Amino acid sequence: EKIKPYVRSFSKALDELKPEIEKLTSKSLDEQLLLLSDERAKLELINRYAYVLSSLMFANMKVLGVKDMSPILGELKRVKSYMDKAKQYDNRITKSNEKSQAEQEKAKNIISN
Amino acid sequence: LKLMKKIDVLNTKLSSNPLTNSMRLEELYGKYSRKHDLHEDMKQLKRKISESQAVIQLDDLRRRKRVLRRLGFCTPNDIIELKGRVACEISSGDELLLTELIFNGNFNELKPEQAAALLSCFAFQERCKEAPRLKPELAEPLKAMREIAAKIAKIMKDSKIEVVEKDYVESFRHELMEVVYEWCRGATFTQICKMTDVYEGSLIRMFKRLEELVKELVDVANTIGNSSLKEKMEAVLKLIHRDIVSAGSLYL
Amino acid sequence: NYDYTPIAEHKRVNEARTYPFTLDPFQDTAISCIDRGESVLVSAHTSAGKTVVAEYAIAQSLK
Amino acid sequence: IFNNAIALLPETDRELPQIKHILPLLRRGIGIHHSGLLPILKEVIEILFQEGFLKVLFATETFSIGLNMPAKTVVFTSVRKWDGQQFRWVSGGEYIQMSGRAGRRGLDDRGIVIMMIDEKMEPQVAKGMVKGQADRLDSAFHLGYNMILNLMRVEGISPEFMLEHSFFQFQNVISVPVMEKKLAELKKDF
Amino acid sequence: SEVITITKRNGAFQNSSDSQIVTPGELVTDDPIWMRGHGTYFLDNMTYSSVAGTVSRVNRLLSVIPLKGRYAPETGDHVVGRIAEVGNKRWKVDIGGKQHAVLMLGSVNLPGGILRRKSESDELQMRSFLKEGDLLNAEVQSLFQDGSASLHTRSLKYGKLRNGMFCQVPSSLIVRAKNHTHNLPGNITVVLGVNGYIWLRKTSQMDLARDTSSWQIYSDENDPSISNNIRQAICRYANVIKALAFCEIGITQQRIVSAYEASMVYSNVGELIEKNVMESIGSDILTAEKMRG
Amino acid sequence: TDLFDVFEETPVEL
Amino acid sequence: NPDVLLSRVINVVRAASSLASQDVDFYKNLDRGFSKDLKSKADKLADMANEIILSIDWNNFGNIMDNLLEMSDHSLDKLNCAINSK
Amino acid sequence: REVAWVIFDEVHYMRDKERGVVWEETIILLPDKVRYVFLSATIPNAMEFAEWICKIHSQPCHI
Repeated sequence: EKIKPYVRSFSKALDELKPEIEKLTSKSLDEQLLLLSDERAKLELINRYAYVLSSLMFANMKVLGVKDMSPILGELKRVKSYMDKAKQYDNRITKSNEKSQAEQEKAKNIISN
Repeated sequence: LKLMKKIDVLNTKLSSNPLTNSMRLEELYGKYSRKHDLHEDMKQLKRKISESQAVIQLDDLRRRKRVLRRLGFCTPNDIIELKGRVACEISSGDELLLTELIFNGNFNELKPEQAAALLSCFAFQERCKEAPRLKPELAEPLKAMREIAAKIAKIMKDSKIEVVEKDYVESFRHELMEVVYEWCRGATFTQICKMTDVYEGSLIRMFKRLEELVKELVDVANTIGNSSLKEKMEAVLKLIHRDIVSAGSLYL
Repeated sequence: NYDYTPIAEHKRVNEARTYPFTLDPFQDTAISCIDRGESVLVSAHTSAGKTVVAEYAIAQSLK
Repeated sequence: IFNNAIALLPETDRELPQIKHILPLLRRGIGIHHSGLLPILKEVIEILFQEGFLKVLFATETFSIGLNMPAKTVVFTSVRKWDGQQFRWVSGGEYIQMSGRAGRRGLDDRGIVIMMIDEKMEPQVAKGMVKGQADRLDSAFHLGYNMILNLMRVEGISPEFMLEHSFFQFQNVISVPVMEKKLAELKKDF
Repeated sequence: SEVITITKRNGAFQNSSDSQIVTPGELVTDDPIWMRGHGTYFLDNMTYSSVAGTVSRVNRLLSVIPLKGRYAPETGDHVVGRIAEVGNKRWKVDIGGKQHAVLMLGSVNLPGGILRRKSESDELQMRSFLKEGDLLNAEVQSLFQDGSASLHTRSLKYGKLRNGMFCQVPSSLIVRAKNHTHNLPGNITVVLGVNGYIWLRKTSQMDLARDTSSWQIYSDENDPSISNNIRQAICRYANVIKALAFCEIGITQQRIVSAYEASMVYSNVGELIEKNVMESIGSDILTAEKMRG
Repeated sequence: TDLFDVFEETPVEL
Repeated sequence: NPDVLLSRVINVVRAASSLASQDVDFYKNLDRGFSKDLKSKADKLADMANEIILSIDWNNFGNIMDNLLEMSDHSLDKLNCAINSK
Repeated sequence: REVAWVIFDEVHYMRDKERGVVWEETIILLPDKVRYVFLSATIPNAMEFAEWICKIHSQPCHI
């Protein structure tokens, strides 16, 4: 009775995500990188594969019902920390290009001035 | 109130079950339990034995597999790069550092008297009295190599390799550099004896160590083509291998 | 499964190095292991004469 | 004969200060042993020790290992000794290695063992020092990166292969078949 | 159903990832901080390339890797030598590289092993164990002052070849891995040299020993029992090598297996020589490279 | 709404 | 695509967060078949986690997360030389 | 390639926490045809060494 909605509901979410997994691991961790050239295009693919797996191993560990969840939780803020870094790096790439194009527009106006 | 409902099945279902205690099921429980304990404790032991299997050193090694890949000395397919090919003829010092120094190329504007003091930063281990802060054209390259190994040991700290980065630096000893700087200038053995407490054979015990270094340094530019280096390398070797360094023994 | 015969029985056919004085029983036991051709640890003190066992295998290598 | 030892040096090197100082002690039938001397100094002493001109040797742990230079009398001035961590009561086979250096085989009648002490030591410790024990020999295997290089550089074997036959896990070897036997028992009683 | 490819083209002599691509005579830079290695010459600042190749900047080391040249010998490599000559107690033997390797007299596995020790009569029998043109497995030891290197056979696994056939390729397409002896279904074995030399033979027990008498290490004998089903299976692996070589393909052991099963369209083994069909099977694998990994 | 906060919420519990 | 499939991951993350929130042992008492269905829904998890085991192919798990994050690090250091030197 | 006998003296330096790695590994890197000698100071646990060696180079070893 009480378990009867949630267990079929969550399994349907597994059923929902189950084709998404197979399209995610369609081509290999080498292949899906080796088809790509930009390391920025290589970047989050490493993360996102780990990003799901982190939640995946946090999910299945609940099914054993083990009272500990720390040594995957200890891995959790790690994966955040590396996701924290290159975004702030990629923020700085903007300011490299954001202001250099204003340098482009300014010096043309100087001869115009 | 809803918490007690877990027992409110056991209030029902335990009494409901056929032979709850009929057919000596209480005793047959311990009959099952004496089987069930044996069910527990073998594999409990057998986990221990399976835990007692493997090479326990792999966890060190698997960390070191990180290191060279982080250093680019090999591929992730472990295929050794020319970087890692360098120290194949290096055993006489920190091979982890000596590749990077030459790959940081800082000896291009070091003279044979200058870089030799940097090689005194390797060929000797035991601490002693403080040398003074020397002439900075030694010390700034000494400051330069110190900058290199930290980032190295940084990633070693990132490697889960339990090495104190600070203590990793004072693994390098920098004090005889002056005496090394002057034996390069043709100084007397008599005169340089005054500049330390460290006993005279122990000097030679790093001097004849230092030749083994510089000779293995000659190997490197052959493997790279730094023709300036090979000019500079044996230029050092001329300026150390001499008078008292020519010691031989009596039994032979 | 190795084919074993006792080394205490091993009649050494030849002194591949001969020696002037009376050798010791373990040294006697030592050189047979060299002569029969199997490796051996002997662990003694330095004054005992472990030297002498090393003297023997040179010539058996050299001959 | 001593000057013939100094004959293989330059004449500028024939006046070096430390050797000027030690030579009258060396003239006095007296020698000192430690590393800090010159190697040319290290060899000439032991000769004259082996030729008995120098009745006295002031020595450290190299000459304990440095054999073929026998003694008659061994003096233990410091009972304890620093082991990298502690000025400790010296263990057994240390002292046993540090024993036998006295007593020439065909010549000396006995071996003379004399230890100067400066504490009323516990009885089993002087036992555990002198009535000593042969010390246990176990692998101090660790890793080093130049080893890690060349096993990749040489193709035919692996660094893992080194660990499969490293004595450092022989600890993990020995007691387990007993526990297998216990498991072969426990798999039956079950 | 043919004999020869005769296709005609008359009236012409001929039918007619970013990095620095530099030429000889060309300046790279004049930052003095860079170090100057291979492919590089200079005058005190002026960094000058000497070949058609690529700028390699390693962290302060600048050097020029060419694209064209002979095989570069390096130590510890697993290659195949063809016996050029015999010297005093020396041998000369082609690598395919710039020069011959050398091979000491006692550098080889003796029949009976080390119990056979040294002898001066062995130089009276140099031609006994070895003679010209023969093929073997060799282990690159170390070099000379120039860049010429030497060999040896420190295993049972290294030694004189038999039981099959040689082929050769450019040295470029052979990829590096931690392993080089490979065993393929069909009971046969490739011995990929690094230098561009390729020997096939039937899988031995010693080959089988890798994955679970000694007096025959200079023989010209084979196993007498060689089926044609062995022999014809050799040729199918033989042409697909040249297929990838004509198609400029890095050799994967699996790609060969992928080449072999894709070749199962054609039972007529003589049809494995076609410029198009090799390219077609070459086109197959590259498309098949866009699925797995 | 940082994307690790879904690890942090308490669920809908009966 | 990140924003699609991770939103579906987030969808199942919350559903994974929705899973053991209820008391689950009570119907494991009331039948094995609840638990066995929960075992069978874990057999999805025994398959769906294995998909990235397959991408590679607990103490097993402690290994590869290093080797995952191994390859994260050599990006930014190359990105350091790709950008800060630039 | 012409060596069949090795005289290992000072075998107990395998417990050197500094250098004992070298003695251990070099013996692991031996071809198994070769005969060996082992000389060192008296240890109580000598057989463990022989018990280690006799497998890993697959020939008998006396003590």
